[PDB]
Amino acid sequence: STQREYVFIPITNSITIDVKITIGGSDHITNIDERGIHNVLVITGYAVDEKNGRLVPTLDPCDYVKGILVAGTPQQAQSNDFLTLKLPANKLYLIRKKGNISDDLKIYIPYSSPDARNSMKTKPVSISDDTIVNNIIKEVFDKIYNITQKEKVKIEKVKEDIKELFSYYALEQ
Amino acid sequence: STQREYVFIPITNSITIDVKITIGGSDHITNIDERGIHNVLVITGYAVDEKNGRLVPTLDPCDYVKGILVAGTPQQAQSNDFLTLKLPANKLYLIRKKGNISDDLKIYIPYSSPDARNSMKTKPVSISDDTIVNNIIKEVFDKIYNITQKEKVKIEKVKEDIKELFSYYALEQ
Amino acid sequence: STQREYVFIPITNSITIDVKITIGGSDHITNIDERGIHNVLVITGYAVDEKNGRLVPTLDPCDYVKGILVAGTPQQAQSNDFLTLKLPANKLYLIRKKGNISDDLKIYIPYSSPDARNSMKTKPVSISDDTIVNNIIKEVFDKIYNITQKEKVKIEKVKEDIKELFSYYALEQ
Amino acid sequence: STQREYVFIPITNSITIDVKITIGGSDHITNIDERGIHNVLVITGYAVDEKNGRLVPTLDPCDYVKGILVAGTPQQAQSNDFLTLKLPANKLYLIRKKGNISDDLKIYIPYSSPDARNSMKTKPVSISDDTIVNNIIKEVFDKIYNITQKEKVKIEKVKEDIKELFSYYALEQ
Amino acid sequence: LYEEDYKLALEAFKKVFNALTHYGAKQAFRSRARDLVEEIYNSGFIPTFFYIISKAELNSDSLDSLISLFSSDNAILRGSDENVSYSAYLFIILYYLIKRGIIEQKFLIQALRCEKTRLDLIDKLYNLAPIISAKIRTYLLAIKRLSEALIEAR
Amino acid sequence: YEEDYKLALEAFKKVFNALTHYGAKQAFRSRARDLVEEIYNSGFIPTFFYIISKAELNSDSLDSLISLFSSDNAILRGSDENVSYSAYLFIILYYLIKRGIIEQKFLIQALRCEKTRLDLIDKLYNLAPIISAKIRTYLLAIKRLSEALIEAR
Amino acid sequence: PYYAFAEPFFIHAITHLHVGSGSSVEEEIALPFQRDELGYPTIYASSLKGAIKSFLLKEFPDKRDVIYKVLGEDENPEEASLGTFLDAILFAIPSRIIEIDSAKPYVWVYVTTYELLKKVKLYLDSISQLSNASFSNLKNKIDTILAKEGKNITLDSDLKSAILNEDFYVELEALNNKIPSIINAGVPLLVLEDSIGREVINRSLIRVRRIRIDRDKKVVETGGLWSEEYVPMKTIFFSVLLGKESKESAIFASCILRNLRYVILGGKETIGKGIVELRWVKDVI
Amino acid sequence: AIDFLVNILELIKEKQCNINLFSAISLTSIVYNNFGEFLSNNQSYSTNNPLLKYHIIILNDKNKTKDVEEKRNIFKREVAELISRNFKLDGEKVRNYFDSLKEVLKSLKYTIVDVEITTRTRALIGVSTSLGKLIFGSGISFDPYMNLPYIPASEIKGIVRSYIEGKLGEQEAEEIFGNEEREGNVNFTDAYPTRSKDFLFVPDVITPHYNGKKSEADAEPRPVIHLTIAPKVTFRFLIYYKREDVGKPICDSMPIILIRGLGARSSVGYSLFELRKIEVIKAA
Repeated sequence: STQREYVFIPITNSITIDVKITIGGSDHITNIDERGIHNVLVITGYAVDEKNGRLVPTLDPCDYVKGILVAGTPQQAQSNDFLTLKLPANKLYLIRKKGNISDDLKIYIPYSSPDARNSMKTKPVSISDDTIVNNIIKEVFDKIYNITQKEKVKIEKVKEDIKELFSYYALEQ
Repeated sequence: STQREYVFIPITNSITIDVKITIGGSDHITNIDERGIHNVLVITGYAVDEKNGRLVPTLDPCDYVKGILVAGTPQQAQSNDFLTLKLPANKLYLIRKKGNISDDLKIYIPYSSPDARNSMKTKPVSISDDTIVNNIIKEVFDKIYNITQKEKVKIEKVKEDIKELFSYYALEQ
Repeated sequence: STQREYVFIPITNSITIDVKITIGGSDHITNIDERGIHNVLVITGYAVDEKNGRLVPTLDPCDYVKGILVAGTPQQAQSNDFLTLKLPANKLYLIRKKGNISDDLKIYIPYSSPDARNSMKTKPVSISDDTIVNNIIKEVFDKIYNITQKEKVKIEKVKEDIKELFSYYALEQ
Repeated sequence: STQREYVFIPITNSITIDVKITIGGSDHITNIDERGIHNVLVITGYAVDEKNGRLVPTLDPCDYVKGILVAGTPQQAQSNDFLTLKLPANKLYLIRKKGNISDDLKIYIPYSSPDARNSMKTKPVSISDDTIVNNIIKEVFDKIYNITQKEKVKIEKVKEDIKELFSYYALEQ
Repeated sequence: LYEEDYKLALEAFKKVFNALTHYGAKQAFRSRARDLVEEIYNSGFIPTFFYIISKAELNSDSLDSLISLFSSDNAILRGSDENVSYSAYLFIILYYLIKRGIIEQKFLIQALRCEKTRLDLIDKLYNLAPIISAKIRTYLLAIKRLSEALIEAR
Repeated sequence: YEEDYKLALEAFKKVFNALTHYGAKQAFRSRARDLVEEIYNSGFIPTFFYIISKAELNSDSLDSLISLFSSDNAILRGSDENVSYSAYLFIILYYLIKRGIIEQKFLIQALRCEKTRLDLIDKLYNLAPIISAKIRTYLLAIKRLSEALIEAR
Repeated sequence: PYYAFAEPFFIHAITHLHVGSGSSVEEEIALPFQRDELGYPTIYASSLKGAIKSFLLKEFPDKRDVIYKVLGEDENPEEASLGTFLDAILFAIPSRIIEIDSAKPYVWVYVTTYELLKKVKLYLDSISQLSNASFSNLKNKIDTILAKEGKNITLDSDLKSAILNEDFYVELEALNNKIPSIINAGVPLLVLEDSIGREVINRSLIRVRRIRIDRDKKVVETGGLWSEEYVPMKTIFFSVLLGKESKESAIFASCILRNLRYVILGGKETIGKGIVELRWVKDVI
Repeated sequence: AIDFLVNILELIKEKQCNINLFSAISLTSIVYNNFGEFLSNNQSYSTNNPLLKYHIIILNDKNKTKDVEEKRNIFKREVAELISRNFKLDGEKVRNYFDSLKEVLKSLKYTIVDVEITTRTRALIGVSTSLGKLIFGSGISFDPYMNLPYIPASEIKGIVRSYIEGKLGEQEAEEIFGNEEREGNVNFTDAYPTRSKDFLFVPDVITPHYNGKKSEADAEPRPVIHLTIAPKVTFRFLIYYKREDVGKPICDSMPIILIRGLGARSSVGYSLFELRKIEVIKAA
């Protein structure tokens, strides 16, 4: 089998340290081939809260979250806090997908408390501020695909893959 | 304030074990006003494994769980196995929005944590069989609808649209 | 008689030692009236390198900058590399002309070299991250405004109009 | 990067020699095709005082000057008061575009001091006195484009087009 | 507050114009706007609307791009010059339907991405047909003028 | 004051000189007879959208207009109709500049971008009930001048 | 009374009709059809008068003085014209229909609204006040229809539901079949409530696109493309022809208005549009 | 109602020629453009709707998407064939229409020329007009109240005038067809089909490979199913006028201008017609 993790990409990054093994097998669903990121995942109905980075299960479908796919494990103290999910590579939602994977998935996505104490005044949050992006490049891209920025002379490509796509929804409260 | 509750439309029977409060006040928002059932919220993003039914979350947005919105706290022996959440009610996905909203809608939804062992499979369902309709029409609505029995004369206007307006994506595993 | 200093509304953290004299005059031109800021100027034909912001002269007839009109001199030991200009004061692209002009004045303006080891490249910017906007309010603007806490009940007007009002086309490199 | 040099249409005889090479290659973008001067680069915000005719860097958008974009260098003789530039050759403001462009360029602008010693009061001017344009078809348009008077048999059209298509701003300081 | 037909057209066209990166996309969108109004008159709003949905060649990333355009204003319409032109005119029509409060955004999105909800969207549009056909063509005429003013021919 | 007839004389001078082909002049005469009545009936913003649609402000006719502001010898090039509509748009923008409804500084960095041109149209939308009442007699004068000077084709 | 004669009549489009209002920056079409203040197709009485008067003058050369006294001497008018044309209000317009669950299938059905019938009834009342001439056969039929106002109804058919102009799904109620054939034909007649019949009747018009051809390139000239609105064949308009007391009014109503059945209305007469039959209620209801 | 939709092809084939073809095709286009959705267990479970036949057949299994796409191509071809075979011509209403119209014109003292022409090759009139446009991309000039395809009187007048000014100069034309200062002296009615042989419409294709291409490395056929007017379909129209002059130029113009095109794509021999009959009724 093979399991993947899900690190959403907000304006900040309290989500870098999440895994034991960097690569897993040879499997990494998201594809970066000098042309843009592939096999990206968006989740209808859910939100993310910027503080103590995890997801927030909302109810309205418009509330969507755009994280990426890396192969990993939930740091060995979860599935009591994270929501394990096995889906057969055709019952999931990809965007700009590169190819096919072989229905061997167990994703460990973030999850915080649903916070049924205040109202989820969700906020449409895009990404700007190249200065916040420069380091988040290495915190997520060579963190998993360390062949980028090694031979990859595509400095602005993997930067441009985010600033116009990963516009998620957040609470900011 | 007021904290409502949302229950599905199954083909199985586990509904009494948890729902307690009929109205808890003066009037609902969900209605049979001889125009059809109105303000029936629609969840999108969950899967229904309904043998002794409780909702499990999926990754698909085309998976939709649909029911009615009961006002009342279920059984007061819970709030550790329910997805509790209070949306400000303009982030709720309804059907035939007629009137206004309480500006905040706390919802207690029966929930089954995923516990990924198999791979999920979701199948749509359209229901039928006027008996298998009435035996939900006026035993559990009756528990929650009491201004009926004197004005809801033609039950057909609900027994006919429960078999066309409701659906889900079943799991059966 | 008068030489002005013109600082922009950046995102990066070089905002404070770019403005030394608080006012250095009699009364301000970029000054709020609890109805929105007035008298802000839009220099056009220049770029902005996001690193240590300094107006990069460009041929783009659509790349501009936005900043504030203050008296005094910047830093007492600089302005040789600056864009030094004494102006007829009426050829100026100001916003919210609710008064008249001195009809003659002078400003120093920041500047970095063309510095072409790549081609020119600028992209639109809409300054946001209201935490890193109210920080600009309290760092330099509240410093430029020695009127605060003597007239300031509404910092949130500054908050509301700077997020939307000021923009530029940063080098983003 | 292929270098194209910039020079405008003055009325003071500061015209003849502003690049040591004439063509230095066999390419050009400022065509002449019996349809007037194609691709007349305009740069607003810079005014020209013809006494040592050079663009003064202004910040007034209305003060425009539009001249030729020859293929040349600063002769390696006037490189102090110039400012280099590498730009994607669409950040220009060409006029009567006939085809595609290099999208890579090096221009050097006739560039005067910021004139910090005076207020840069601007003066608009137009072009008349057809010998004013004839003698400058002589002064540069022979030593730049040999296709004049040698391949152009209907040069009067280019005469009226330099007369109508050219106007600029000075300071009279 | 309430925006009339021309102001709503301005806002919609402005959100589209920044998303069509390549200029051929813009010119194809101009060609769309210039004739889809006469099409909507001759064939009806619902036939032409589903024709536009089909010709937008969704069932790709184009769908989440089109839904992101609603909020991000940093989003980009991706596809061929025909696909993105129809996708952008579809965004035009959806923006109208949403701002006029005729159909909610969530239902429209879910009907646009789900085999199931599409048929009841057909039902709903046949319900709401007069409320739309009453005035959508003025807003679309304003879109046509904005297109043939802000964009040129081939 | 009646200095709007004077403003009309100035604008009509600039236009009558920038239309070199007499066909363009006659086409402008037609635009003048029509568009003022259309602003009366259908309102300003509709007619302004109609006009900027048929003026085809690509990038080149645009600079001819910015120059026609300043250089009294700038000409308008294009089809007879394509330049008549652009001349009438210049009439409108001229009035808006002189009466200081919108700064010419703004109107200049709008006719050069396509990225602030939409902001120009937005601004003109924030001011349509003002302009609609102001320009009435000015456009009536422009129409009278055009019927008076330019030959009926 | 005020008028010596009141002669209401129906206007039946033999061919298609175009009576235009000229171009406007509000219509998406180049050459639209004359509308109402309500929005329905119309024929302004000025168009009606000009057309019928030109016709009458060219067709009754010996009665020129009568036509001049009644409809106004052309130039040098020393007097007002005795005659009056009210306005041609849309009675019933063909509308294309898709109906399942009906024995006789139909390609198009006459459509009207309660508002249009209200204006017909209003004209009828007003001309009864001023003419000492009543048409209460019409008034009774029309009030019988108007009694049902607020619900889409059918008259000469049993149509449960239908789709009109492929965008409007409506449900109908029959009428008391004692309601007669006002159109006097075999086609049904829907009477829709106004908030839907408005959209139906507006989408019920034919928008044809014409072009002009480069005689040398044999291609389309630039800017040589435009639309025109026509009103279908067999469309029905209702108006009245009024006349003050006179000896000319007598001969006009009694000889001219008898032998006047066909005319040409509006524009596009050379591409075959604009032919019209006038059926007077007086003559044959 | 959606039930009107999922049962519209049955309507085309059972109500044949008595259905409103314009609205029929318009509603069919909704099914055609939501094919993948109308097939996901929404065939109305009937047995004479063509829509469940696309549930029996299997065209691909490695892709449900490709399955739907190929099924949809087949369904487009089948819609073309349905319209062409079922919607036949009954030209009795048109014969009555033209006889009554000619009587009207005899009353108005016109001189009528009733011309009958026959299609020789699959014609294309109104190829940019909306009919089947939302399925096929092309269209036919269709009168939705006569429920027929027709030839506009403007088109016939334009072609006759183009020819007359070809062989009589740009001034005798304006003497006949008027100009911006005189009305024409010749009136034209639209042309409607009065009698066919077997079909009224006919499917056809056009498959550009190289149109608008640079080289062979971007060449690709794109086949365009559409509907054309069958051969041997006979149209008729009227020509009426009050002066006796204009009778001469139109008479001899009629036989000549028809053998060359009367619609679209005449250059590759499509809208070629045939003067079947001409007849002149003088009034006074």
